[PDB]
Amino acid sequence: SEVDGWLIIDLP
Amino acid sequence: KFVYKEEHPFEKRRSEGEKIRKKYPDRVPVIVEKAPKARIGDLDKKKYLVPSDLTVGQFYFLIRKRIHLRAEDALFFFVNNVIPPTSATMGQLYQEHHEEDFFLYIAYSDESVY
Repeated sequence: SEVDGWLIIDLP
Repeated sequence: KFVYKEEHPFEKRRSEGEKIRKKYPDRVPVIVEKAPKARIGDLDKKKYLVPSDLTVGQFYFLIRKRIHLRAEDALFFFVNNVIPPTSATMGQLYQEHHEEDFFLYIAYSDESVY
């Protein structure tokens, strides 16, 4: 999951 | 110190940092690069949008997995040359140490200094 190179991290 | 600052002018970073804090209010932008003169595996991605309530230790674990570190290998974070409190959240770390471009910069190394 990337938007112009930014990784979207979700809570575990 | 970060190659991201050299390859991207401050004006573009500050503008994008302002926009990112508006588009993702529950997340904080973080740039993670390997500390200079370090002997540890490479990190593939450097730009992270992590939740404001994610702990530093959870982000530690995420970066550990991406470097594919062994259980015996060390990973230290440095925020403005200081190892951050592990119990703190990334939001606390961001709200206290974010640079003028509204980005949080974290360096990692196998050693506990610089």
